[PDB]
Amino acid sequence: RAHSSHLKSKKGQST
Amino acid sequence: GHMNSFVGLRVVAKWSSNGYFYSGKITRDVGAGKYKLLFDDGYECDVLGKDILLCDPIPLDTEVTALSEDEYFSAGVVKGHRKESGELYYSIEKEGQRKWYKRMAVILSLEQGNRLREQYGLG
Repeated sequence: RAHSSHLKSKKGQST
Repeated sequence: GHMNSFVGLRVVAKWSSNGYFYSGKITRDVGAGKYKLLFDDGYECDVLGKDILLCDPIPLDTEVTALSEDEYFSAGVVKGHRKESGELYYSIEKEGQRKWYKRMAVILSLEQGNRLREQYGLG
């Protein structure tokens, strides 16, 4: 296991 | 140890699919100017020297993306520095508040990172 997706700028992640 | 040719250095690098410049550690010179980068979030892809910034402690007054490591995304400006747990931190003034984020949470959107690629670019 690891932490979450962080940011992957290839798509939006709608904060 | 003190210095080595690329492999081992903490740097910032472009993630593929026209991504932002994320913090990472050079793992091996893949070849032809590609170096593989262990991004600080644990990910591993290859990146060309043109697209790696190796002398990039984020300057104060640089605009940056702040990234709560779970994913929350916003942008702001460096207006301070800290060292804690033997790791590097930045007071990002973000939404009119001074907020501590760490190197891998202080990333450079490609347009911002371009302003440093001209100097810190390996290639």
